[PDB]
Formats: sequence, structure tokens, C-alpha cells
Amino acid sequence: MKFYIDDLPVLFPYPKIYPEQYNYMCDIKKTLDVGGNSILEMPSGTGKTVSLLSLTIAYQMHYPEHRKIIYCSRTMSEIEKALVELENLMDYRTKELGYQEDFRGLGLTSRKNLCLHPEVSKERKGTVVDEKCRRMTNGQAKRKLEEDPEANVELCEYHENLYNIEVEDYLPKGVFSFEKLLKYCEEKTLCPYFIVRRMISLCNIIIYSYHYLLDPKIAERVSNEVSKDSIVIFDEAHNIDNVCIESLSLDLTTDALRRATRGANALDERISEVRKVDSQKLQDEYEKLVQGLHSADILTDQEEPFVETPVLPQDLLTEAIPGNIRRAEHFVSFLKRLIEYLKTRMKVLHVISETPKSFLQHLKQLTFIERKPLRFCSERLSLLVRTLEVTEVEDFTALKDIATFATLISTYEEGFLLIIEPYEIENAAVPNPIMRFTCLDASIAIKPVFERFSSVIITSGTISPLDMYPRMLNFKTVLQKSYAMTLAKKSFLPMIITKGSDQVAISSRFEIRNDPSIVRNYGSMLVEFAKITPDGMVVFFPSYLYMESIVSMWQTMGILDEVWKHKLILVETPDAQETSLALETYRKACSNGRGAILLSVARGKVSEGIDFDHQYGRTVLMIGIPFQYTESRILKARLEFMRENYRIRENDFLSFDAMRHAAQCLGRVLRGKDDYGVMVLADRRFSRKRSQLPKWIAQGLSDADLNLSTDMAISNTKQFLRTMAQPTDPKDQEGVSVWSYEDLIKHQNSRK
Amino acid sequence: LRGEKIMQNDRGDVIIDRYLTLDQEFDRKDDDMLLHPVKKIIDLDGNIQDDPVVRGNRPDFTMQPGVDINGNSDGTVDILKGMNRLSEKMIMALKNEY
Amino acid sequence: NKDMCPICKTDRYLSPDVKFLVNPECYHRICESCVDRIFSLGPAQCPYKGCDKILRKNKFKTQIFDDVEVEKEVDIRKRVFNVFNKTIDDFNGDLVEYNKYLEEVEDIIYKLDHGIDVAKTEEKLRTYEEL
Amino acid sequence: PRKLQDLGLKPASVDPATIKRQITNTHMTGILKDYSHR
Ligand code: SF4
Ligand SMILES: [Zn+2]
Ligand SMILES: [Zn+2]
Repeated sequence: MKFYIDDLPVLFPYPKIYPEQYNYMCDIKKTLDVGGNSILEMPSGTGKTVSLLSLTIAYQMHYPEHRKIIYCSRTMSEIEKALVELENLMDYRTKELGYQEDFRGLGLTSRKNLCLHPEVSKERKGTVVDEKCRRMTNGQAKRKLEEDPEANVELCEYHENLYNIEVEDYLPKGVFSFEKLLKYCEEKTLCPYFIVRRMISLCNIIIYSYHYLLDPKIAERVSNEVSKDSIVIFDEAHNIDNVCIESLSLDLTTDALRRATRGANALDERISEVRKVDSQKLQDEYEKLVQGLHSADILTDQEEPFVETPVLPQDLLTEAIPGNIRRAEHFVSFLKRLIEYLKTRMKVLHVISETPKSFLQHLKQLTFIERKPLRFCSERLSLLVRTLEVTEVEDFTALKDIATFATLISTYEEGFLLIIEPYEIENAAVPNPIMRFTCLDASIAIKPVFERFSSVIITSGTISPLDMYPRMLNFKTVLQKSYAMTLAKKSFLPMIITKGSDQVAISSRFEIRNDPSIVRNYGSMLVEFAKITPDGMVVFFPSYLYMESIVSMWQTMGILDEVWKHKLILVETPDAQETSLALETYRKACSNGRGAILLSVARGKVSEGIDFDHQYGRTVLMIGIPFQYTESRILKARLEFMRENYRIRENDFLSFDAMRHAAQCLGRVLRGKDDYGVMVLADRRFSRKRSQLPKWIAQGLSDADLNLSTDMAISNTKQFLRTMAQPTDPKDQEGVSVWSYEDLIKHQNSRK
Repeated sequence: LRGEKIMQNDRGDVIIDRYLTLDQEFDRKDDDMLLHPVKKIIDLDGNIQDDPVVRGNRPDFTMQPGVDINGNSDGTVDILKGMNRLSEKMIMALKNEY
Repeated sequence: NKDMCPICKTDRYLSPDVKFLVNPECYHRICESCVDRIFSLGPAQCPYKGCDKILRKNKFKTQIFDDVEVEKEVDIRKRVFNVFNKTIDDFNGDLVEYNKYLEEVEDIIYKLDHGIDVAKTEEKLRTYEEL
Repeated sequence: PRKLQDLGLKPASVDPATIKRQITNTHMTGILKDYSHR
């Protein structure tokens, strides 16, 4: 349809529209017009991506500013979904407007997902792919080939072919999804990875993950290309704090330090070899360093620094190199003794928690390394590696971690904490000391985003409570509200089971994981629900270890045998590819009527973007509250930091952290208002957590379902499933849950 | 094959045990038989490869496969793959030449 | 051959109380038992095959880092910084002058460690400390 | 064994002293079986 807002014409790609979408669209426009940040929570059963793209894209095309749009997701899978939705809108707009307006939309991901090279795309890790692509695209091969054609160094045909054409002609006007982009590039032998990166500045809407916006290692390059007045959208940002924290975190192990020493020795040997034969390169680099130039000046735009910057760009010193690490040999000695200091600190016998300031003071005591040279460690190492002709960097890879540690610890002093534990795994014959550099304040990584950009929209399906996020992340919002879906007939049945058929309490507490009574009760619940669930049944466990243990007990007890009769069993695995294969098989079984049951982790890869709409998801079995591991040094330190700074109680945050993951999994079963399913939370502790659930889920949770039994819950599930199968009366939903064009005009007139 | 966790205490049979190594080869062959490119919509491999330079605190032992005192795998992951492999083979057999 | 005294070959397994010490002059590892028996009376030649530098028992100290080369760098650095000590304010904020000074003291350590010119460097250190 | 522990050497033995050594109706003469416990 094509309806009107106060002054903005927006073309919706569907003939019908939900009341929630119009209200959601109206609120977004007001936020953009008034400027500022907002937190909008909408039910997962109503089209959110289409509504966001429809209004935002219409907003830029109409207003003179023509503000660009920045869409941020949490995983690459969501990027493709948004792009497909993005393609849907433009196709509809092109048909309605009679012409294809000038519009460019691209997604941005890593080389691993966009490498068409037959030999470089067959790797099992993105780090190796980047190194090989850089070798063929750094420019050393091209320069060597130009000087001497006989050189055996190879190039990438896809990268070379781009130089023939101009940047503006890399792709035709329109929206190119990853599936479409690869097909188009393959037919013309071009590199999608370089096409998108060189084309970000020309895209009306650019879609990437949170890591490309929060992680300084890869954010700085992309952030420099995007505009400053563009619209920023945070989709599914209910776990944005975790992304922010991990952006400035590091872990060091005894093996890493041992490998670092080998790399340091190799660098010293290489420097000696270069000195004997080619000493002019060292002098040229030294002369530039004395002047005061940094990696940005020396390095060409075609090449990239060896060590990605680990700190935010605003925290990088703009002064010259301190001088202690100005020369190659002196820097190596500086680097070497730093590694030795780290090694001796790993021989502790008890957990030691220390602030960065204390660590620096002790370092300045045992050795004579000052704070300022450490801040330049990563910057200096990249220059040295660049000038040493290091075509193979397998040995020097370990030194990247050491350089990252030095810059991070010497840069930040507040909101960061260093943990040294003699036992990485408490259940180990021999101690395995580990050193963890942790970020406690999640607002540090997101602070630049909220200041650089004027308008930011934070939206998700299960972002509740909305007050905590402004508290946890230091920002203020013009408006924050949650919508309640106006569904004529209830489509989702949320229930809480506090005990089994025997009436014995059931919980997923780790200390009682190996309990015959609790395990059997959960297994009976799993079997009983599989009996009545028509097509698909998804089960989420608090942790992978709990799933591994409980599943094994079920196999011995014979519970899995009963499940095998009615549904195929697919289990999430640590290997990403195997889990993806399981999802394909799980979907195939549901489609063909064989029936399948998927066992996954509530905090795993499946829960972070994979949706089970319609037949795939009909019953969600939440086995316990997905609580974190309480006896963790990282979590305890963060809890204390939040308590002292933001006055957030430790118990409150723990409940909030677990509930958001439980709700996250709950909301991955509804796509439209015709989708239905049953959501069961199996734990005695969910009973008092009704107020903590999202508003649209709490509304559907009745008082009688606060504490149910396995037998009682099954009876309700059977009755609910039977009712949902009946033909819905159209008149019951003509203008109360779905609106036509005429109905929308009525709403506008009545409100005005 | 049934999914039971093999116990070293159990004596078993000498003749049949000779095929345990042979069955391992078939498992690798079956994995390749089932391995194929997956649609990017539900491609979990790309999600972890979206940023290849992510550096953060390692997950707790509760979020990792179980291990024993010696440090090697406890073996419970193998049965999970075995049941997963069984379902994949059964579904694949449906899409036969017929 | 990484946990035993090179001279008395007192393995740690049979002598868990064995403790190893190092001497700045030549940076050689010797167990405490050998130190007392050979140096209690007075200074004597180092008990090593190819080491003829005299040392005193009072000079022995425990090794901090597990790399002998870094120990030489740090101790030489400590000796140099005991004389060549300055701060940014000493040059009235002239970062260019401070950077040059840091290289000079850093270079002095490099030459002293590798003995490029021991005589001139040591003489250079001798004259500055009086100032 | 005690002497080795004093020197820090693990003793593969133990002191032997530590080892510790370790009515009506009688017309049913034998029909009644003693089902005392379950
Ligand atoms: S230029 Fe593109 S296709 Fe060639 S190796 Fe790099 S990422 Fe792969
Ligand atoms: Zn000795
Ligand atoms: Zn000696």
C-alpha cells in the first residue's frame, strides 16, 4: 500500500498492515524528526524489518537531507535477511513509482564469506584467508612483478580486474544481497569483498554487524567511510553489552607467551639478516619515525597494518615515537623483556585481581618499561613488520597478542581489570595458568557511536526492561516504549512448569545436574511434548556442558529411545559447519512431516539469529533459566563494577542477564500473526519472573500458568494446538489485528 | 552404533572389535558425504567468521565440551554427533534417485 | 639437563631442596650447595669449563626471569639508569630533546650488552655519575 | 618410608603397622517362608 504520514509518503510492500507496524513506524519518524536516541520494543510476531526499512528509506528519499541509513545486526545471517527484505521494498517501489530510483544497498562481511579465489577460499579460519588475500593484494607482488616479470609471486585475478573499471561502475544501481552479489561477481570475475568496501561511501544504506561498529580492530576503517548524519539502526540489540565488552578484552596463556618468545627470536634473526644485506630499509623507516610520522602516513591505502589497533581511535596518542622503541633492535629488546615479565607473572599460586595502574607500576619496578612506549607497541610493531619483507608471517602471528596486550593495558585504567588465575580449568591434573584482560564498563566501546551519530534507533523483539539499557550504557533516549500486539485470538501459549508429573520440583541448577529425579522429570517432559508437537520442537539448555551431561543420562536411562519413535534428534555441536548441517536436516524433517527435535544451548549459535517460524517452531522447551556461571572471576568483577558505579544489584543483573536470553529464544518462533506455538519455561524459578519477561510475552502469560505441572501443561498444549488448527473467522480480525488501506485512513482521521 | 558410551571395562568380542577402526573410516567418509555448502540464511559458520579478529575472554568450562582430569575429551560429544549423523543419513536417504 | 647443577649434577629429583643462584659477572647457574663449598673461604675462579673470571659469594643473587639474555639486559639497564636518569621536565618540555636523550641512553645499553666498545662506553659511564 | 618423606622423596610403601585387618498354628511346619524384609 501507499499511505501518508504527517508529511512523509511511505510505500509499504504489502496490501495489508498491522496496527503495531503503523504505530511503530509513526514513533520511528518522530524520533528521527526530533533527533536523539530511542528504544522501541515490538513483538516478534509482527513484521519489524520491513516496517523499519519502509519508513527509513522513504524518509531519506523524500526529505532534502537525504540522510543515509546504517543498519546494524548481530550476525551475518541477519544481514542476508535484512537485505532480502531490503530487496523486497525496492522492487515494490520500482513497480509503484514506474522507475528504478538511484539507490545502492550492500552488506559488509569478512573475506571468508566473500572470497571467490579457488585456492584461498578453501580455509577453515578467516585469519589465514586474510593473510593470503593480503599477500596477493598488499601491492608487494604487483610492484615486484612490474620490476621483474620473471617473479613467481602470484596475484588475484578478481582483485586485478577491478582496476580496469571505475569504482562507481563496480555494481549496477540496486540492492545486492550476498547470494546475488556472489553470483554477479562470479560471472564477471570480481572480488565482492573489495567491491563493497570501496563502495560503502556510495551506498544509501549499508548493513553490517555490531563488530564492524563497536570493535576498534575493524570498525575504524569502515567507520571512516560512513557519513556522520546517517540514520543508525540497532536491530536485535538486547545483547549489545556483550559485544561491547568483548571488543576490548584479551586472554593470554602460557602457550601464547611461549610462542611469543619464538616469534621475538625470529624477528631478531630476521633483522640481522636484513641488516647484513639490505640496511637502507631500516634507515629509511628510522628517518621517517624521527620526523614524527605514524602508520597512517607511511602505510599506503592499499595496505593495512600488521597489528589492528586494539584501542579506540580517540585514545591513540598523536605524538611521535618515544624513542626507546625507535630502532628495530631496541624495540625487539623492549618487546622481548616485556614477554619475559609476562611469563614470570603467570607462575602465581592464587587468583590475583589487579588494576592496569598497579600492573604498570610493578612492570616499571621489575623492569624499566614506561607507560608511553607500551601505548605505541602495536603501532611500532606494524611498521617494523612492514619494512622487514615478512611475506610469511606464521611465526610472527603470536606477537600480535603481545602487542595488543601492551596497548590495551597502557591505554585504559578505569573500567578495565586484569585477572591472573593459576587454573584455567579447575578440573585439570596440572595447573594451566591464564591471564585475562577484561573490560567491565560496556559503555566505553559504544561511547564514540552515541556521540558521532545524532539519531540512533535501538530496536529488538525482547529488549526489556528498557530502563536498564540506558543505565548500563551511558546514553539518554527521547522516548522508550514497548508495543502490545493486538491479536484477535491468542496465537502463543506461554506457560511455566515448576514441577513434574510426580509433583517434585525441577530446576537446572548446575550443582544438581546429575540428579536422577530431576533428570527423569525433564526427560519425561521432553518425551511427552514430542508426542503432541506436530512438526517441530526446539529445546534450549542453559549451557552446553549441562546439555552434554543430561543428554548422556537420557541415553543411558532409555529416554532418547522413546523420542526417536516420534521425531528425529538433532543436537548442536561446537563445530559451526556441523550445527549448520543439523539445522538443514532439522528443517527438512519438519517440512516433509517426519518430525524433528532440536537440542541447542540457550546461549549458543542457534539462539543468536536462527528463527523457527511456522512448522519449524511449534514448541519451545526452556530447560531452566540460562544463568551464567556464577563462580567466574570475569562475571564477579563485572557485577561489582556495575554495583559500585551504576548502582545495579548483583542479583538483579544476573536475573536480567538470564531472562533476556530466555526471552530471546522465546521470540524466535513467531513471524506473522497466523503463526502459533507453545512456550514452556521449565523451572521452579521462572514462577516469580513473569514481570521480568517482555511485555508482549508477560501479557499472554496467565496467572493460572505461573506454576503448572508436566501433566497439566500437556493437557493445555493439546487443547491449545487443537483450537489453533481451526479456520479463523475473517470477521474477527478484519479491522482489529490487520488493517487495509481504508482502515488505516480511519485510524488517522479518528486520531486527528 | 546404538549410541551407548563405550566402557573400557566391558570385554566385548574379539572378532567384531576388529571392525571398530574400519567403522571410524566410514564415519569420516559419511561426514564428507553429508558435507555440502549451506545457504547463507542459516549458515552458522559465517556468523563466527563475520569478524575473524575477535579477541575476548575465553568461555567458561560450562560453555565448552566436557573434559576429564587428563584433559582429553570425555567422549559424550561423540554420541551427540552419532545421533546427529544418523538423522542426517536418514533424511538424505529419502532424497534418493527414485 | 635443565634442572641440575652443571658442576655437582645434583638433580632436583634426588635433592628437592636444591636452589640455583646466578652471578652478574658471567651469569652462570650454580646450586647453593656448590656456592658455599667453593666460595665460603673467599673469592675464587668460576667453576666452569671456559670461565676464568673471579667472583665473590656476596654477589650471588637469585634469577628473576627465565631467560639469561634478558637478565643481562635488565641488570645493565638498571646500572645505566642509576646514572643516566632524567625526566621530561628536565628539558623543559622539549620532547625532541627528550627523545634523543632516551635513544642515547638506550644505545649505551645496547653497546654495553654486546660489548661493541666496552672501554669507551664504560669510561663514558664513569664520567657522568660524578656530575 | 618415614625417612624418605623426610628427605622429600615419595616413598612407594607404607608402614605395616598402619595396615588394619578387615507361637501358634504349628500345623504349617515349613510352609511359612521368612519374608521379613519386603
Ligand atoms: S582479493 Fe577477494 S577473491 Fe582474491 S583472495 Fe582476496 S578476498 Fe579472495
Ligand atoms: Zn652444585
Ligand atoms: Zn662463570
